[PDB]
This record gives sequence, C-alpha cells and structure tokens, in this order.
Amino acid sequence: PPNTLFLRLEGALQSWGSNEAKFALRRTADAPTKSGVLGLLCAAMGIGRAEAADSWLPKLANLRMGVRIDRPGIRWWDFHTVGAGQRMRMAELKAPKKPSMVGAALAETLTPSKVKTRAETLLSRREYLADASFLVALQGEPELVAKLSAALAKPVWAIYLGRKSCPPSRPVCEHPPGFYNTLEEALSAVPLQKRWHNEPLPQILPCVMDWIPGYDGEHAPDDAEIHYDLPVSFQPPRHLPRFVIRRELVVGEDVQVSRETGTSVWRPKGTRADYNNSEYKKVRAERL
Amino acid sequence: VMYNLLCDNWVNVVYLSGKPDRISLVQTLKDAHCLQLAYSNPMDRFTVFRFLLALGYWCFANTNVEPEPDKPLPVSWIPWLEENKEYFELFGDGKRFFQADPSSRIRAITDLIHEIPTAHNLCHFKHVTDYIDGLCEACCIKGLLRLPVFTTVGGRGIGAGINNTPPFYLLWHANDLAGMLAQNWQPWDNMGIPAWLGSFQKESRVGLLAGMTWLPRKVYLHDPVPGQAACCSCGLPSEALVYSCSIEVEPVPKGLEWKDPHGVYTDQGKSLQSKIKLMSNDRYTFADRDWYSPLFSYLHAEGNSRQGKLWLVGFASDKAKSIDIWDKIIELEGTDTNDELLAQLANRATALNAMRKKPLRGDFKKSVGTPQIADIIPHAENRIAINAGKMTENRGYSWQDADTEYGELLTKVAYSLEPAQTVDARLKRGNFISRKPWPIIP
Amino acid sequence: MLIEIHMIQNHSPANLNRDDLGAPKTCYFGGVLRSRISSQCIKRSIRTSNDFKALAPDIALCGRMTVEAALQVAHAISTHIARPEIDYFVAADDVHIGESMFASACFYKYFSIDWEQLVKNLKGDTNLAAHTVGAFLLAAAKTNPSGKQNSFAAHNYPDGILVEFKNSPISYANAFVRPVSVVKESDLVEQSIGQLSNYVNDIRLGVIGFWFSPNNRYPLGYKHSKLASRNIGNLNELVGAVLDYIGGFKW
Ligand SMILES: [Mg+2]
Repeated sequence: PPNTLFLRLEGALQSWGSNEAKFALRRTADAPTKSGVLGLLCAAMGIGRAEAADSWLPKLANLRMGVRIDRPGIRWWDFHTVGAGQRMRMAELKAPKKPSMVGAALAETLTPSKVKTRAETLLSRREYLADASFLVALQGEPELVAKLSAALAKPVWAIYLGRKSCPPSRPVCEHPPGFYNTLEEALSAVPLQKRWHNEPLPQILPCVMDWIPGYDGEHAPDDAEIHYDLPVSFQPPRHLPRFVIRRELVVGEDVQVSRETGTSVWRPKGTRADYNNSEYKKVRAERL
Repeated sequence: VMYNLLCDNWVNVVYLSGKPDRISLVQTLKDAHCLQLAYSNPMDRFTVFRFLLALGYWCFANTNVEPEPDKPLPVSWIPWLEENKEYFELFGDGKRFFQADPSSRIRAITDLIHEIPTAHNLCHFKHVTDYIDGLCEACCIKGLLRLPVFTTVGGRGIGAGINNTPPFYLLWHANDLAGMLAQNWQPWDNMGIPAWLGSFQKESRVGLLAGMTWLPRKVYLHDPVPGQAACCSCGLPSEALVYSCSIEVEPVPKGLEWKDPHGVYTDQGKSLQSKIKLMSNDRYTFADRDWYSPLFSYLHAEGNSRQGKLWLVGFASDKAKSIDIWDKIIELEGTDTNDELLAQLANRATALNAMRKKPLRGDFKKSVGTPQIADIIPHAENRIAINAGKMTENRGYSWQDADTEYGELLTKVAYSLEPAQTVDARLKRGNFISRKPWPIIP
Repeated sequence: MLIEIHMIQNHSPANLNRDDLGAPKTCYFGGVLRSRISSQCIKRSIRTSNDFKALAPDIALCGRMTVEAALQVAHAISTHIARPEIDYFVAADDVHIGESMFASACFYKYFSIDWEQLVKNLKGDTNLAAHTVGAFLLAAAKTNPSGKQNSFAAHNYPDGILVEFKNSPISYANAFVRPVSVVKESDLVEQSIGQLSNYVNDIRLGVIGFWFSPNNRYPLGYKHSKLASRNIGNLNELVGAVLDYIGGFKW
C-alpha cells in the first residue's frame, strides 16, 4: 500500500506569504509553505476553521513535508486599492469608565450605529510569482494518505493557490500515491514534464525537505534554517517555527524528462488537395 | 493576579533539537547553549535580546564574572536575581517593572503594538475592536520592552524615544544563546542605573545600563480582567487578560549626548532610517529592502569589519505609522575596503530612479519614463541581493558582474516595448538592451 | 458540484486598469509579457453595478467582512504578447507635451461557482441560489471596468462562452503557453478559440460542456468534434441551459 501522496501545484500567478508582512506590504516566499498546503487540504476535506485546532492540525503536522522545484517564478508586483468611494471601519470605541466591564460583556452592548466610518483609500502592493511549478509529497500513514487522496479527488469547497484569485491550471490529483522509504526517492520518482518541444530546462532542480531528528539528541546542523509556518490555530492564526534544510537534484540521472504528449499551436486546415492521389482519380472518374 | 518573570514562563524559544517551548527567564539563563530565541517579528526578537543584554551587563556589574565562549553561562548569575526578587514584578501595589504611578489618561492595551491597529488606525487587515480583546502577561512584557527602541512621535505634544527616529539596527548573529551574547559583550567604564531598579532620575547629562532602558512612557497595567476568548497576537488559547491601562508621555530633555551601539547615524548626526514605502513616486522607485544604506557607514564608525553574520533590521516609518519592517542576514570576513566602491554602493536608489526615469526617445519635463522597467526592477534586484556580503567586500562579484543579471529580463521587455518587425525595431531593441545603471557617489 | 465558465473576449484600445505609475497591468506567462486585467477589477466592476441588481442577495455570492463567498474570479490574461504604446497630447489656450498610454489585447477569463456553499448561505433556498447564479451570468457577460472610457470608448461585446460542470476546479490558461501569431487566413479571435479547442480535445483522450457563440459566428473546434455538448445561439438560451442542467429550472 502507498504511504505518501503527491500534490501538483501550478498556476499563472501564485503567492505564499512569509513572516515579513505585518502591514500593507505583503511579500511572498520562493516555495509553497507547509501552512498553505495544510490549509488547502483542510479545505479539500472540509474541516471547520474552529475545528482545525481540535485534534486535526497536529495529526497532519506530524507528517513530513517535501517540495521539488520544477521551474521557479519571476517576482511580480500588483498594486491593490481598498475602499475606493466608500467608508471603512475603524477600531476605536469610547472609554467605558470603570475597567470592570470589558471584553464580552462590552460586546453585548455593541450596536451597528455604535461603530464609526471613515472614507479614505487604503493602498497596498502584493507580490506574486509568475510561471512556477511545484510538487508536494507528504509522507504519512497509508490510511491517512488514502483518506487525503480521496478527499482531494473531489474537494468539498473550492480550492485556490495561496490567494483566492489564483486558479488551478493542472490537476492537483494528477499523481497517484506510492510507497517509498525516503522523501528523496519519492520526489525523484515523479518525472519532469515538458510543455512544448524547445524551451530552457533547469539542469538543477532544488528540493525542500524537513530536517530529520535522527537519533535521540542530534542538535540542528549549521546549514539549517528556521521557518514560522507550522500552524496551530487558524482563527485567530497561531504559527510555530520549524527547521528547514535544502537539497539539490541534478536532472538526467535520477529524474527523467517526459515527452510533450500533445500539440501547442492550433493552425487552420489543409487546403491544396493533391491531384495525383488515387482517391482523387477514382472520385473524378465516378463523377464523370 | 500575581506575576513574576523569573518564575512564570514567557520566553518563546526553540530548542536546537527541534521543539519550541515557552520557559522562564531563569531557565533561559540556566540552559543558554542548546536553544535559539523564537520570535517571528523582528521587534520582539530584538527587544528580548536587549533585555538579556542588559541583564548580563548588570550581572557582570554586580558579580564581576565574564561569560566564557563555548561554555555554559556563569552559575553565580542566577542567585543575584533571586536576591533582588522584588525588582521584577508585573503587578501588585508597590514596586513595578516597566511601570510607574497611575494616571487618568485611560487607554486600552493596544497602542503598545505597532502592528495591531488602535484609535484612528485602519483595522482592515486585522479586525480589532477597542475594549473587546486584550493581551496576556507574556505579551504585556513583550509590548513593554519595545517602548525604549521603537518609540516614534505621536502627534501634538508627544515626542519620540531617546533616539528620536529609530534607525537601522545592525548586529551580529550566532546560532546559540551564548553565541550572540559572546559576540556583543563590549562593556563601558560607566554603566548607569537600569530601568528595573528604583525610581530612575535623569540627573545630569548616560551610559550603558541606563542608556538602553530609557522610559519615554509610563504604563499602568491593571490586573487581568476576566474576559475570555483566546488571543490575537500569538493566537494561543489562554485565560483572563488585561484590557485597559494608562500611558503618560515623558519628554526627553535637550542635550543628553547618547550613542546607541546598534543604531546607525548619518553624516550630520541624524538617524539613518529605512528607504521603503508602498509607492513609486518621482523621487523613489520600488526595488527591494534597502540593505545597501547602512554599509558605507557601519564600515567606518562602529562595528568595523569582523567575521560573522551581519543581521540587518530595517524599520520604516513616517509621522506615527509604521509601513514595513524586514530582516536580512549577510556573510562577511573583512576582505579589505575600497571606500569609493562602498560609497557608490551606499548610493544606489538614485541610480535606479535615474535608470527608470530615462525617456524612450527625446526628453520631456515631468516625464515618468519606461514603467515596464519599473515592473522588472525587483526580480533582478532580488537575484542580485543573495550575495550582498560578497558585493560588500568585492571578492568575486562586481558592479559589472551585477550588471549582467538585467540582460535576460530586459531582452524580454524589449520585445513588448518594440513589437515591430523592422530593422529599426531590432536596432532599437539592441540599443535598449545596453541600458545599465550608472554609479553616483555623492 | 462546481459550475465553471470559460470566457473569451476582445477589447478595443483603452486602459481599464492601471498601477501607481499608470501602466497597464501586466503579468508574466509563457516566456513573455502578458496584458492583465485584475480579478479585483472584475470584482467591483460587476459588483455594485446597476444591471446586476435585479437571506439577502449579493452577500452570499460575494462577501463582506466568515462570510465564505461562493464566487471566485481569476486574473484575465492576454492570448498574445503585450504591445503597449504611448500617446502624445497637448493642451490649448483658445485665445508643453505630455504622454498618455494605452494597450489593446484579447483576454481569457475564468469563472467558478460553488453550488453547495450558495445553497447553504441561502438558508436552504434553491430557486434563489439559481436565480443569483443566472443574475451573475447576465451581469458578467455584459460588464466592463469603468476605466478611461470617456476618451477611449471601449464597449466591446464577447465572442464565445463555454460552461463546464467538472468535478474539481481547473482552468485552461495553460492552453496559451505559446503566444498566438496572426496568420493571413485567420484573425486573433479565431486562433485563440482554436487554441482553446486543442486543449479540451486533449485531457479526455489523455465531463460535459455547454457552448454558445453569437449567431454561431466562430464555431468551437475546427472539425465536427463533440468537444462541447450543445452549441447555442442566445445568451438567455445558454443561461436557461445552465439552469436546466442544474435541475428543473425556468428563467
Ligand atoms: Mg497575547
């Protein structure tokens, strides 16, 4: 039985936010983070946002994360405007004198007219990645992988690519799960696909892997990094740092290159019927 | 009701084995060599660091034992904070930590965060309602320790902190608690009185302990009222939180010659702050974070050239609103110095503005110029920016080696900007692909 | 069940969406630069418009402040290389030279509708959910952004819609990896729709779909293939066909 599933991510534009955005400047990461795929899988199964923290997030957070870079993106920026021609909601409320009544007791007296509105224009610039491909291969229990694959076969809710306007252009359920011992062999098992015949191909394909703790002890290596994308809660969000390493894989020795398997250009039909073909002479004779 | 930092757990750290946790100040002083400080925001990671820096400075002041590198911290540091247990308290009717006498200017505990909106701020990316949601004691401690270093102006009658505008904050990074503690140990003959001691006085015109822990504001921090949801800062499900308090503004007297070792000052003695915004105006073009500003400066006044990881913290502001804060890490060893090339590297954004602003043909006043180049600036900038520590010392990567990175994207642009099929079309594309940024020293 | 709408439209020289420097919005695709109209433009373009205003509607469809909106709009993308231009204009005194700029492109759009979330947000109402779906169809087929339309009167009308009821959300943006070159014996719209045809002819070889074209102008597929289930000649008839495939539903 297969023990690890495979997810394919591709779109015209994608973004995966980092820790370096606590204001209207939203920057993106180079690779799809763990929290993004966890959220997409929660959407595909159809778990509530208040329920993910109750025996549903750590169960999949125990899995091992593995990403392969088929082709990386061009860093792109889009200028965003909020509230053009309207009045926005502001956060101040009047001081309720005695500090004994606060919080939920104060929220019971809240009215729609108690809020105040301000007409302004909120400007932001959001970063997107253009023409990027990724594979997510999660190693877990064979039953858990079977449940995950069945859930992503038909998602309960709609799915997006980090932000709700980034559509899928290849099937996420394209790859059937398999049984492999290591994440490296699993990431090397799924082949590399070409779109059209003549294009640049990356000779090196970077991979992102979780750092195995090994035996009891075994302090973290000097080349490992930190990443704050282990979600504990989603409403309101709670995130946890993690250890991340980097490995590379050279093409042509452990990942093959698949063929084009299709046609790119469309082109009109064939005019110029041949007058020396036998069918032409037969039809001409019958018409005569 | 009763809260003490030495005993209660607030320090969000991550062990080197891979397990994050929240342990106390005493426990962080106890282990101190198998962990890293775990704080996603740069502000908290800098403030907890500076509080440990001040603690180690006071422990050396009253114990006179240095922390040896590649060793556990001295054991005699622990009992001195146990003896002075009354000076670290978060509540109670008496001596308080980062607090003073209460007042009547009642404000909720949300202004102590630069990222959680309050008052007239826009709560569009974080829906927060006043006197509804509050913070926990660990979050209260974290918001308390950020007043000394990120205090900007607050309008009419309210000033900034002791450093006026908070500049760049550059320091040296290492992979364990003793590692970074042991890279920034340089003491002074004058220490001062830190804020956790008795009632601080300006007295005459500072030092080391009193220099870092300046109090531009006083805080009340009433007892946690039984309001319940979970949290909003770190999202943790918790217990009764504090919701309302007091803040009064303490002006800084004139004079007070003080030099922050991590702070970066300009030629005139003004602060050197970040160069980022959300808009590409007539005098700015949006490229990336500005890691090139505090370089033809760190390399001559304070810090000099030394082997390690130079961590850059860039905190932007304008009036009373923060816009963007970022971090970065660069590798150096000290491979000589060319003062002219470092100067050109300190002045790069004007070169990018001049490259963007060039007209396609002819010349016109108030001409914006080639806005697709403004779209492709960030990609080549981020492809260049990986070897910032190699461009700084000029080991193998040069201005001309950095110049070649623009060619692919720019040849992609030239097809769109001249989508014709003439000899003149390809010749204009060839002239267009020879556009390179030019260095400007002053 | 997800109802997915495929959308090809041509547009006259104009500038509907611009950035801070004013440039026509542009993404990167297929090794070159692509003309771009934001999805957050089509939202607040279709939304708050007069034609669309025909349990409360316009809240279950598109949200405002855990609303869980059931409509998803993607970024429109050109089917050829972006070709921007800059216009030179002068001012009179009737008693200095500036620059304005514009772009012209044919865009592919993509619309997706979650039926189950729409029914759940209607408190069990079903005729209202299909009513709102139809209303969004008639709005989206006849809505443009209100950009620089006084000077560039860009009021073009579409040239083909294909509607899908597939199991999982999937776009056809990968059909336009190769930029479209115009040949003498065709045009831009015909070659774009043919490139859309030789990507739905695949996949199944390697679901159903209703198709409409106005008075059957540019028929889908350049053979007699059954790549679309039915080819229809009216917008109302296509909407009625969508409602009919949802169930017994009259318009
Ligand atoms: Mg908190």
